[PDB]
Amino acid sequence: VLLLDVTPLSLGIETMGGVMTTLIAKNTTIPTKHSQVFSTAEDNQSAVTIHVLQGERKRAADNKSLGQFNLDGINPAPRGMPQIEVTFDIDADGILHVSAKDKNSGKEQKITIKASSGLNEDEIQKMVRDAEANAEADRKFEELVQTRNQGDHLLHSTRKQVEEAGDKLPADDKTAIESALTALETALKGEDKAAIEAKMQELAQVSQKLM
Amino acid sequence: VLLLDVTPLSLGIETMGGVMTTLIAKNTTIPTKHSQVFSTAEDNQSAVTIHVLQGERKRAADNKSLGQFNLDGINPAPRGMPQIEVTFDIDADGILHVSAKDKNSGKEQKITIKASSGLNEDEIQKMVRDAEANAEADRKFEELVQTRNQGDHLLHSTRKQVEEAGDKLPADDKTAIESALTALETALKGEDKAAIEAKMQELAQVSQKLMEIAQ
Amino acid sequence: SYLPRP
Amino acid sequence: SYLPRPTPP
Repeated sequence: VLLLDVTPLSLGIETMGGVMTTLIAKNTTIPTKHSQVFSTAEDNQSAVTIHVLQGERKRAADNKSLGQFNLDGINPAPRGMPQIEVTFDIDADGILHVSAKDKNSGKEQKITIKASSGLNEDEIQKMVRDAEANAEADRKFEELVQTRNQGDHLLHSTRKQVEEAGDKLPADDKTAIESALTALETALKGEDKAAIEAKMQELAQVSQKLM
Repeated sequence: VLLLDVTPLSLGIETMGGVMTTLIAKNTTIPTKHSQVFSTAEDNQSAVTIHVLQGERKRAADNKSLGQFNLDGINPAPRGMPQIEVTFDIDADGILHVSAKDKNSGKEQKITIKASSGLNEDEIQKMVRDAEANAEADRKFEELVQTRNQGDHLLHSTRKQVEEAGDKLPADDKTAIESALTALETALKGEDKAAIEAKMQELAQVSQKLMEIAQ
Repeated sequence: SYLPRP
Repeated sequence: SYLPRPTPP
């Protein structure tokens, strides 16, 4: 064939830390359907937001918003336990259906996005150019967020350790840990990836007893 | 928009040495039209073949052939001087019109290639992946062709010069030039750039009296 | 991957 | 760029 319908830009959702995660790649032929399982970012999270985005940038905020919906009633459980299956389906007339379903509870929610939604031809071409012009920065951003997300998990894992051990932990070891937690928490708010890893390392080096 | 009607693969033509040269890039919205000027590969070439191709590979032979036609009546000229304008026009029905026009002679030829031609959806996905896996090889191929093309031109110009020098070239020089022409031909078939330049050199070293005669 | 936090 | 001639007989 010499012609066909494609979706012109990547389609996906916002994930923890303000990143766009792609479910359907740019220039995929339509109709098409793809699903991927996601989980909760923190312990005891009972509601998630599915924010639908179009574009090629790694910062969710730099892409085009197509709509959003919440899924709630998820049983509060450890981070990573819920299995939320997100499905993007674009039909032959370009209509996008997005659904999310929590596998444990069976709770599901969905939105329908009309074909005319999203960026026009001029904006598409500018999106592709701007993604390319910023590819190194967007990559650094994605690397930064994965480190912040590891760091924030380390902060929460470790805080639950301090409690769990409680009295068993020597006053000296608790104080050094608290103060390494504070430094990491500060580093996490910055945008220097090595600085965060260095503070995670400093924390590991006063946590041997807690470990 | 969440849907755009596009040509799914690059469209272009074959050019000297087995290269695809693109006229319309993959994922271009239809309808669309583009023109580019091409020329002859060899001195006094009187006709060109327009071999229309679909695909992402730099090696013409690994893309999908859509059709071909010839444009004749190119008047004598040194290679690279004729101006042959090729235009690709895809209408809103996906029908591809390709035309070639020789600006000096005014002669023109065209074909119409129907919308269903070319690679199906499965072969399209495979083509994109194949070009990605072969990106670096295809870069080396383009380098190899620029040297093959120089070698081809030297071979042709030397042959023409031997013919018009005829009698005034010593039989010693002719048999040496003959052997080195054959050697260059052999090299030109393989993919070693140094090999080809090396046989071009060996030819130039036996061609000094020819070069004198020709000049 | 993880969904945004609460 | 440059175009090939038609395939000879």
